[PDB]
Amino acid sequence: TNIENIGDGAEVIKRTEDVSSKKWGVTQNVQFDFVKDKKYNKDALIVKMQGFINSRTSFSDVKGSGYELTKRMIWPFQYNIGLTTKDPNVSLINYLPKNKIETTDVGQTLGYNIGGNFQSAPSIGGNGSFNYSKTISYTQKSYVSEVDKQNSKSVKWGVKANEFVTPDGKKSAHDRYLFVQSPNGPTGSAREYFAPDNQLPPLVQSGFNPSFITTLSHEKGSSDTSEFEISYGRNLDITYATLFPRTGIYAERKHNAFVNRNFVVRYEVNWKTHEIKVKGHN
Ligand SMILES: [Cl-]
Ligand SMILES: [Cl-]
Repeated sequence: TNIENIGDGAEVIKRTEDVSSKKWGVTQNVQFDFVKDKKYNKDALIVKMQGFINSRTSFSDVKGSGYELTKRMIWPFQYNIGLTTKDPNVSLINYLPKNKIETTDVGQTLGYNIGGNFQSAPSIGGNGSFNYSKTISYTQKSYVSEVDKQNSKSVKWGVKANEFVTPDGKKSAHDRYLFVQSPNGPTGSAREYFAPDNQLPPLVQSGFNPSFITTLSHEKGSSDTSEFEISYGRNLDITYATLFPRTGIYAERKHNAFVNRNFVVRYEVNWKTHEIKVKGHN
């Protein structure tokens, strides 16, 4: 189940890697599909990036005197998915999502026909008019997807915090009092200073399950192997909630406190032997 006939003297060699990190709280479940097609004089690798990026959300006390009633909530303001390469021989010919998509569910399809013909569709609908297709699918309740950077050598997506449903209407990702609440007593736990799990969406509470694609073209001839990095990470904001007994709760946001905390894995493609292997990581 690692080689598939897609029509003609054309087939797809399916390879997959699974690299994880407890430090970064990330898991890369990538699928590297090589496109073998005599009628298309260029190597092509369809990389489908999946896995899990831990929200890394944490509620805790704040050490130091004068802060006994100041609690801290750390959460992911944005998830980061990206793939960059340096080898001159390689170029990114396509990527999904191609444009900014802000619906709760993201479902797109990358199609391929013999003769090097790729086309994308922002829907997982019909209708098998491709020799081979790969699809992305992920939910982002309260978040928005956008292509931060892109060129022939790299692509980088960002799943940003956008708007959240609250007991009292909507609230933006920049609202300083987002997720804060009085804990019903000064003896209340750190967690009680913030919104309960039922009001927190998956991307905040649990984490994010990425699902992205990007095809790489390669010039046949003394360009035997290429390397590229894949980043899965997040940008974290801090939300401090201080209880003034008998008064109320004072909150303050520290936006972009921990940016670019990413887990970068370096891979190598052996175009000739149609094979993949991990060179290293952080
Ligand atoms: Cl698929
Ligand atoms: Cl209050």
